[PDB]
Amino acid sequence: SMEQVAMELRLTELTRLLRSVLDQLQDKDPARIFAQPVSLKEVPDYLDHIKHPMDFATMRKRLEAQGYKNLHEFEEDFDLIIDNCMKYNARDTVFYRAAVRLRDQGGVVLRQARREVDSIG
Repeated sequence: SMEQVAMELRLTELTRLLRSVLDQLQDKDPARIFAQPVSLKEVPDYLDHIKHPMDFATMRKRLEAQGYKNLHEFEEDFDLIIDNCMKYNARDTVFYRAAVRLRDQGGVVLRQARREVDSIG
């Protein structure tokens, strides 16, 4: 049906925008602390602490399968990355401090993207 095609065109456009948003967000992580999942090999207890791990590559996998239906969903995953890090790691660490900076820098990008998604539909 043509209604379905048009829904699909709207999903695809959302995806193109969310990719741009992701690249922007990832540029606020020049160190690549958040680029890949935490290794269970190198932090074996991680899943006793963090119930829903998240990272940029995993977000990128989901994105290219158009698995984000809206910006809320993508914002949830982004917030997991930050929030997982600020729980697992202590306040005086390079990891925690990179989360804070990503949150603050990310908040700007996400402030405008919320307008571009409303405004463009």
